[PDB]
Amino acid sequence: MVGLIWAQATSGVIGRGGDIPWRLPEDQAHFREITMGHTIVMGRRTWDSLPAKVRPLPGRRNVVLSRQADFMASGAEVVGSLEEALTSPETWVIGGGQVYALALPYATRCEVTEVDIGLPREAGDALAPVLDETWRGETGEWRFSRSGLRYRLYSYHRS
Amino acid sequence: MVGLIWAQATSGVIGRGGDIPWRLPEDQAHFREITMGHTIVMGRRTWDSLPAKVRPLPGRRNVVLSRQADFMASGAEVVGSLEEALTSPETWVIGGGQVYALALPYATRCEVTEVDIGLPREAGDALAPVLDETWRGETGEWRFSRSGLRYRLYSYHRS
Amino acid sequence: MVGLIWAQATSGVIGRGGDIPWRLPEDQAHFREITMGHTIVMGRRTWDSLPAKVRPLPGRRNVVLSRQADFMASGAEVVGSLEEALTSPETWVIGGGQVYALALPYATRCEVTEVDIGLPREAGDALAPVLDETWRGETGEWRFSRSGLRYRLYSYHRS
Amino acid sequence: MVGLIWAQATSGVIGRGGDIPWRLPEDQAHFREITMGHTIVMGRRTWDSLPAKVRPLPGRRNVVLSRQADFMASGAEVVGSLEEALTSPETWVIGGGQVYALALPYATRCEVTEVDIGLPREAGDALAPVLDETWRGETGEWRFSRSGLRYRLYSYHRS
Ligand SMILES: NC(=O)C1=CN([C@@H]2O[C@H](COP(=O)(O)OP(=O)(O)OC[C@H]3O[C@@H](n4cnc5c(N)ncnc54)[C@H](OP(=O)(O)O)[C@@H]3O)[C@@H](O)[C@H]2O)C=CC1
Ligand SMILES: NC(=O)C1=CN([C@@H]2O[C@H](COP(=O)(O)OP(=O)(O)OC[C@H]3O[C@@H](n4cnc5c(N)ncnc54)[C@H](OP(=O)(O)O)[C@@H]3O)[C@@H](O)[C@H]2O)C=CC1
Ligand SMILES: NC(=O)C1=CN([C@@H]2O[C@H](COP(=O)(O)OP(=O)(O)OC[C@H]3O[C@@H](n4cnc5c(N)ncnc54)[C@H](OP(=O)(O)O)[C@@H]3O)[C@@H](O)[C@H]2O)C=CC1
Ligand SMILES: NC(=O)C1=CN([C@@H]2O[C@H](COP(=O)(O)OP(=O)(O)OC[C@H]3O[C@@H](n4cnc5c(N)ncnc54)[C@H](OP(=O)(O)O)[C@@H]3O)[C@@H](O)[C@H]2O)C=CC1
Ligand SMILES: CCc1nc(N)nc(N)c1C#CCc1cc(-c2ccc(C(=O)O)cc2)ccc1OC
Ligand SMILES: CCc1nc(N)nc(N)c1C#CCc1cc(-c2ccc(C(=O)O)cc2)ccc1OC
Ligand SMILES: CCc1nc(N)nc(N)c1C#CCc1cc(-c2ccc(C(=O)O)cc2)ccc1OC
Ligand SMILES: CCc1nc(N)nc(N)c1C#CCc1cc(-c2ccc(C(=O)O)cc2)ccc1OC
Repeated sequence: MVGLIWAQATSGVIGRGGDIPWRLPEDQAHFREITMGHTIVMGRRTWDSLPAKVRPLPGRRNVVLSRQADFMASGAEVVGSLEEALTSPETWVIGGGQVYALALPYATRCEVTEVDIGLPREAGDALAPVLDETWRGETGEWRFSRSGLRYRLYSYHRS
Repeated sequence: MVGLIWAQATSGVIGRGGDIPWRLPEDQAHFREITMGHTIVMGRRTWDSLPAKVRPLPGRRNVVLSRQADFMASGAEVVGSLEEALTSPETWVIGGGQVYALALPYATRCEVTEVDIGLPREAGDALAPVLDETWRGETGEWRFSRSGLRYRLYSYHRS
Repeated sequence: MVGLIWAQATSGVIGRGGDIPWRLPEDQAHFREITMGHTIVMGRRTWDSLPAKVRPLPGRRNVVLSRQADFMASGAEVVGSLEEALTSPETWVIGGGQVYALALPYATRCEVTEVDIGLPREAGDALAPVLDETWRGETGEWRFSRSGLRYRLYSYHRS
Repeated sequence: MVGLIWAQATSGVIGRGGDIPWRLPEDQAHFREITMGHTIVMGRRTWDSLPAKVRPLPGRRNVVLSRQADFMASGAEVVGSLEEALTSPETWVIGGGQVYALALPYATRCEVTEVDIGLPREAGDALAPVLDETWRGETGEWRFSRSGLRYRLYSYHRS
């Protein structure tokens, strides 16, 4: 099973200037609970954007995709291709517009957080993958972040 | 398949003052059995620690990590990076607190010997890596050494 | 008795870019009629959106909800929690999509103005709370303002 | 009208370790049909034990009892006393041994699901209230669950 997990603004924006352009502790919680105890796969830019304190992410097998000869990622496994990255029976892809796009054909689950903020796409943004009719989903109830953000969870699957 | 194999006191101590701080022939025999005929990888200080009589370890392809590029290890292969070292399909990492920690993300097997002795950690000790919940393990029965060391075997795996 | 009072487009939009996206003096008169001489509760953003001319709103006890421990609201009562805000026996919760959603469980009345204008929801809009079957309603007759927009009043109650 | 609704093993056990110690979808459907569109009242521990996706329970006015003035229950009404909680003309008390025991004197209906499983009481279990002879009752016919659980419904009343 390969799953994708991401958080997006309604626009589809997931990253900008090497960071996630909102703060949502509830989503961090959600992400940790899905991914804990499992192999996680991320592109190297996502690895760079991890806060130093949680790089590598604790309690997970961190796998970092890089097309660069000897990229160094202390505490993670660096691999050079998707075939090498996607071999664990429960794999969560967490990381990168580029790596979402490339790994999606291998995926049978998506766990999506939608954040209800106005955030129009800009050139160079990292974007969420667009899901087609092969997928079926369930939509969760809208909620308010205990800070103020409105957000909701989606769970998609295909067989 | 990259595997780790080590022997630790209950405390996690695997090395002190450049040597293993206990005597256990049965563990030596277990180590020999697992590693014979395979590629073994060790850090440079583990190489220095090998008794001269078995440096390099016979019947194994000895691979030594150093970032001293011109380092000389007669009878072994010296490499300067982890990716250079971990390319044999059955690889056993045998050697070093540091190299265990750095190689662990690449590993899907751990073969552990626990030695039931009181040996509290001291600053500068080499330590065994701590395994998180990505692993499943089987615990062997306690037994006594050729003399009276109580010891156990563990086998850990993840996929 | 806690009540909510709001005006929405048919779409459910009540605010955009910090302002109410329509002009309707008849609604303003309805609002003052209902709230005059009572305690009103609003979120900080709604307080900020009040025209300076009527901030605080005259003839009502203005209560403002803020998570900012030090927030200043001259002429209003700043409180840090919902419990502290909803203590008056007749309380009218006035704007704020956030504060509407959070106060709704405490409420037994809703006084709603619906504005018949095409105004599709956009990301980050403030939205009216959606009312479930715990509520009973009464619908008022459609009418035109001297403006040019159709509106009508709803009155909702539960015990 | 205050009613109690609960599901119990034959032994009286309704909760253990923060959860209901069985799965019975048919009971969930039964609970939903009785409580939908009404006020529901629950102790704080029952609130915590709700699956996050149905917290608060949809289509019902959720009321949570806590001896904490501070306590926060997003999407629910937190109250500090029984008198504050039981003021709706149709109230269903849904939760927890201690709120069952405390609210029972206010109640004139009980809707009970009995689950035919061997589940002896353990210290600290949450238990169903004991019904004395003030009540009259009707017993439903035994049914097998779609999973294979044997359960039946009881309806109790007093005036
Ligand atoms: N909101 C969310 O849920 C998340 C948001 N983000 C945001 O996403 C942004 C980063 O996404 P992005 O910029 O697209 O970069 P990625 O994080 O996707 O990593 C991209 C890099 O991974 C390497 N890579 C990708 N695919 C392969 C492959 N198939 N084989 C080998 N190497 C590969 C590439 O190397 P080369 O360039 O050599 O091809 C590329 O440089 C950041 O802003 C981050 O904060 C990150 C994670 C989740
Ligand atoms: N009980 C057991 O099962 C075992 C115990 N031991 C004990 O462990 C101790 C050795 O532990 P340690 O001191 O950690 O020995 P090491 O694993 O540290 O050998 C370390 C060497 O590997 C090279 N190296 C340094 N940084 C990196 C890097 N970032 N990536 C790759 N290679 C690198 C360097 O060689 P250079 O310095 O030349 O650059 C470094 O000094 C000894 O006391 C030994 O007896 C050893 C094996 C098993
Ligand atoms: N059409 C209508 O009927 C009305 C429409 N509106 C529109 O609504 C929009 C603003 O609504 P919205 O954006 O939802 O923000 P709100 O007006 O609901 O106020 C939100 C703020 O309330 C504060 N707060 C403190 N504690 C709490 C708490 N426990 N629960 C909730 N809020 C708390 C925070 O302020 P801090 O950040 O200081 O902590 C938070 O940012 C504006 O566009 C306004 O014009 C406004 C009024 C009526
Ligand atoms: N099988 C079934 O039908 C059901 C089973 N359950 C199970 O029941 C168990 C929980 O029941 P229980 O442990 O008895 O806890 P409760 O759910 O009864 O809630 C107890 C809490 O309610 C608050 N409370 C109780 N009495 C008062 C009062 N008089 N005034 C103010 N606050 C009050 C306190 O909250 P604070 O501590 O914040 O002061 C107290 O800790 C769980 O295992 C749950 O899964 C729950 C519902 C139905
Ligand atoms: C929490 C963000 C997130 N949400 C969802 N739904 N899917 C994702 N794939 C990511 C992601 C990511 C990368 C990332 C992780 C984290 C992070 C920090 C701590 C923990 C944890 O303690 O478990 C997890 C993720 C922080 C920042 C960050 O990018 C800047
Ligand atoms: C036997 C020690 C050991 N046990 C386990 N379970 N895992 C390990 N990785 C090592 C190790 C090591 C390094 C080392 C090997 C040996 C050794 C000696 C003989 C043989 C052999 O005959 O095969 C193998 C290793 C001796 C000393 C020594 O450190 C000082
Ligand atoms: C009159 C708008 C309104 N209608 C209903 N039915 N329910 C509400 N809760 C609000 C409201 C509100 C907050 C608010 C009041 C006003 C307002 C402004 C001016 C005057 C006045 O000058 O008379 C009165 C109210 C303006 C903006 C505004 O949010 C942006
Ligand atoms: C179905 C459980 C139940 N049965 C009966 N006969 N009486 C009760 N009071 C409760 C209860 C309760 C709390 C609770 C509700 C639910 C639940 C989930 C969904 C729905 C729904 O969709 O309506 C309702 C209750 C799930 C778990 C749970 O405790 C762990």
